[PDB]
Amino acid sequence: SSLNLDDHAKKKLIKLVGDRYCKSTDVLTIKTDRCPLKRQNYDYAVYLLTVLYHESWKTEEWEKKKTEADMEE
Amino acid sequence: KNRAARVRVSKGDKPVTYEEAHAPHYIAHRKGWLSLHTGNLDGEDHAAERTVEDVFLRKFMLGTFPGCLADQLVLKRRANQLEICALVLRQLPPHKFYFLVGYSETLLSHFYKCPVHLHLQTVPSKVVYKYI
Amino acid sequence: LSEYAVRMSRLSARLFGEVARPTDSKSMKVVKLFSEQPLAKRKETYDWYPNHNTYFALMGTLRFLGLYRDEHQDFRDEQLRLKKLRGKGKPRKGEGKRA
Amino acid sequence: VDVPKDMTKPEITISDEPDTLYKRLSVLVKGHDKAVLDSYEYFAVLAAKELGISIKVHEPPRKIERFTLLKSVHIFKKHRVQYEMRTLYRCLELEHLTGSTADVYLEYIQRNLPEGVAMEVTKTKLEQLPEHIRKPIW
Amino acid sequence: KKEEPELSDDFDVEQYKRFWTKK
Amino acid sequence: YYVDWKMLRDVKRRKMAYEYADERLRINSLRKNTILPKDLQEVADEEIASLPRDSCPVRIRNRCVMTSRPRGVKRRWRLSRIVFRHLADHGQLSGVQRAMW
Ligand SMILES: [Mg+2]
Ligand SMILES: [Mg+2]
Ligand SMILES: [Mg+2]
Repeated sequence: SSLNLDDHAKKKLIKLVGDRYCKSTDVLTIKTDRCPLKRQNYDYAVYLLTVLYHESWKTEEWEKKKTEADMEE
Repeated sequence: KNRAARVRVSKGDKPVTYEEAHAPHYIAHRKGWLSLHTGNLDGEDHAAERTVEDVFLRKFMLGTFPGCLADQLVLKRRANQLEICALVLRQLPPHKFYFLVGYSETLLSHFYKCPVHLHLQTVPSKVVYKYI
Repeated sequence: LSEYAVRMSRLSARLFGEVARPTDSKSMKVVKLFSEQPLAKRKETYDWYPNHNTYFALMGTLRFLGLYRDEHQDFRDEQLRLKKLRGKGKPRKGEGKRA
Repeated sequence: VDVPKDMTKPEITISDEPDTLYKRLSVLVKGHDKAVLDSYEYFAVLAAKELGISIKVHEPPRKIERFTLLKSVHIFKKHRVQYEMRTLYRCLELEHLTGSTADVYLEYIQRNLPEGVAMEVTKTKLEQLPEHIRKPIW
Repeated sequence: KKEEPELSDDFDVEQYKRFWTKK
Repeated sequence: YYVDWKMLRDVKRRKMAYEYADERLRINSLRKNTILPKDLQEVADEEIASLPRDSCPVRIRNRCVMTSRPRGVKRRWRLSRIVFRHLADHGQLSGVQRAMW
């Protein structure tokens, strides 16, 4: 709720991140373990957050092929 | 009949210290553990390395101080430092005690790659808890 | 399962770093082989045994230097001396049954 | 009467880097004996109150590990001797703790840790949005 | 029988090279 | 000296496995994947079997580090069941007590 997601961008982000988003508390949890160090994981964790936001705003051409059974509402 | 770490009754002429006078089922009831470390906790690793190091000290301290050792050692591990508490009889001259203290501290520290503390308490004879 | 869901499943996999193209159940093991540490290289495996050679040799040298006194080794030497006195010792090489 | 006059010489260089703010700091001490943890909690609470931290202390439920071994060294499999390892827990939560105050409190706590216990710290550091997210980029 | 290995998928890793370096 | 000849053999076996651990992993990756051609996988099987016998993870045997008992060994302490009781009954292991409930 503290970000600048649009109506379309927010819906795509939920469909993109999967189960990491809680629908009740509206909190997004990202857990990273691959980097050996905590500083590398911290830099990787923030990298995921920024790339997931810059991608939810790219309305690609194939996105118009939405099915009526895939609508959340 | 159970025989684990017990001293059998033989008239009333054999002295027994506090540690040896209690059966093993009394652990955590009347007597504590001779060694304390993190390895045997719930979600902690590195428990086998501590055990083998503990056994070596039981054999090194017993051999470094022949005859003058009173009873079992007490090993405490805090941070990365190792504290060894011992009870030693009044057998060797104080010059030899400080030699062995200096020898033990340096040798173990360069062997386990960790600082070692060696604290000694001197008693005139073995402490008797029952019989005698 | 629709074409829209396929793109989203692949697009999410691309960002988080998983495999994008479809992969067989058996073909995912090669990912697991490199993802985890092999069994032969775990510290629990190759460092399982304490180095008894250093433990035995060190206390052997300290015994001869008078800094460590081992009762058990003294027991063997004392009994070994008695066997020699009684006339029953270990013969040299090539002396067992060839004579 | 004779005392060493002014035997204190620490330095605290105040740099220009902004300090790190921790939303909440959690300390979970685990040990085998309750009495040590009971005394350790009192030491931690007393030190925390003096520094002005407003901490809360709660006791998580304990868990017990059990396993069974054979009794004799040959046959006799109908007689067993069991053993048990008990790990008792204690959690101390810290709220609204700055980075500078966090460093001294933890190191003072860690150095006085008894030999029979260990602890885990869960620090919830808070910070603003990343530059890319904050600065408008489509 | 079927064959369609060239799925119409588009994604460039180099697009996000900027955020990759620094915030 | 290790406590027994069997223990000495295990040390050699573990040492050999460590040297060829990475080389085996690379070759074994080809075999366990079905996307490579079957001709290449058959050649890989020849090479992986040409490695020395002792360099096999399955041949590693878990014994006790004190008495080298081939079985009855707890994996956590790497000790035989008899030795574990000997140390635990004297109170020489922290946090280990006789179970009563
Ligand atoms: Mg033998
Ligand atoms: Mg097969
Ligand atoms: Mg096997």
